[PDB]
Amino acid sequence: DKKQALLEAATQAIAQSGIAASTAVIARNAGVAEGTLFRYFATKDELINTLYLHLKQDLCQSMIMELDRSITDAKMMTRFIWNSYISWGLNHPARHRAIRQLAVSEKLTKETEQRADDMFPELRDLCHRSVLMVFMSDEYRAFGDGLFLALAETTMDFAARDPARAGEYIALGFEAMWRALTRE
Amino acid sequence: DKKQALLEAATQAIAQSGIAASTAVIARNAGVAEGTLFRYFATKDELINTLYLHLKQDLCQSMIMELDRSITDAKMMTRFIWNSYISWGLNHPARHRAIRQLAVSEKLTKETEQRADDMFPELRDLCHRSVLMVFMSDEYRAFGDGLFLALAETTMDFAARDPARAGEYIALGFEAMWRALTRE
Ligand SMILES: COc1ccc2cc3[n+](cc2c1OC)CCc1cc2c(cc1-3)OCO2
Ligand SMILES: COc1ccc2cc3[n+](cc2c1OC)CCc1cc2c(cc1-3)OCO2
Repeated sequence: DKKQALLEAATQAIAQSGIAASTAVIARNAGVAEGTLFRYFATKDELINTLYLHLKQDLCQSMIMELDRSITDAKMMTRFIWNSYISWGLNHPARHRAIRQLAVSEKLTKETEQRADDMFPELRDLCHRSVLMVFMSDEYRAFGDGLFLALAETTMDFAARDPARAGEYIALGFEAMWRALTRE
Repeated sequence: DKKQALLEAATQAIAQSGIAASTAVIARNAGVAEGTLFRYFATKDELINTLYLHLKQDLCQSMIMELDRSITDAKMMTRFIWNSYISWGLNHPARHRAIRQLAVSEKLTKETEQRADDMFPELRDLCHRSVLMVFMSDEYRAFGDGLFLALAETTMDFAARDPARAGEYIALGFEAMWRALTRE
């Protein structure tokens, strides 16, 4: 049961300090010895990769469970998914900060990236139809993700601070993201 | 001197933490007692607002010296301002970090903001022409700044980590920002 405590602790630490977060802090907060952290995860980077797959799985599971097959318009379907990402981040502030920091950390392996894209094949294919070509490229994909996550985190933040207008920020946010990242 | 020094530390501290940077840590990092801090600054708040004009000055002062003055195309001029914001951010990481948190802090007085519109009358009139009218409203102005900043900061992160492509990043950042916030 310690693995899960380590994951949850590293989720909290990274959400607060990014990938600079200390393994000693993560281990202690999970109620285990740093030496024990390292027996579950031979390297810090190994912890980073597993954590990312774990969080990505969670987020994906949540978007799949809200996915309405009746929606048939492509942009409308992209909006309902943005909404899900957003309410997911609203329900789990730490998980989203962590995921945002992990996703753009350059410490994710090729196989990790692959194994993550192949979790929700149809959601992956959807996004990829609308996304600007350069944001699909091996050189700039990582940056397109970065742009998407900065936009969703700001939307999350404004929604959380002033909930009376949450749905307005989420909607304005989606419309900003859609013009920024998608093709004509 | 301890007045400016109490602003250096302030910048660092807010760069590390956030608007909640301990007014107590800011003190020793000036070589003074905490009560000395509150002597220069009525409250924590006034310190926030005062530092914000301070960092805004330095940013805008860097941003004014690069102004060509004779450019017509609104997008083109925005592009130089954006280019300037990023350089200043890459050159002064701590400062950008503090200005960034203060801008969305919600603690800046309206008076403080009107002081900012008075520092760079070339941007206020520029936004008054290109920016979606929703993001100029009073309810959504701060959101629209929050989205510009997130997008600028992401472009900066990627530019700093990958200098070989800093120019592509900056260029992709500006165009995503411009589609997100401006008229069609
Ligand atoms: C959790 O990480 C995520 C999660 C969600 C993501 C969703 C998107 N991107 C990265 C992902 C990001 O990458 C890390 C990149 C570009 C993009 C364009 C889009 C879109 C969604 C996305 O909808 C319409 O156009
Ligand atoms: C803090 O200082 C800065 C730095 C520069 C800024 C430039 C802009 N904004 C905030 C400022 C930010 O603070 C809000 C907000 C919105 C905006 C829309 C735009 C734009 C520029 C800006 O060009 C086209 O559409």
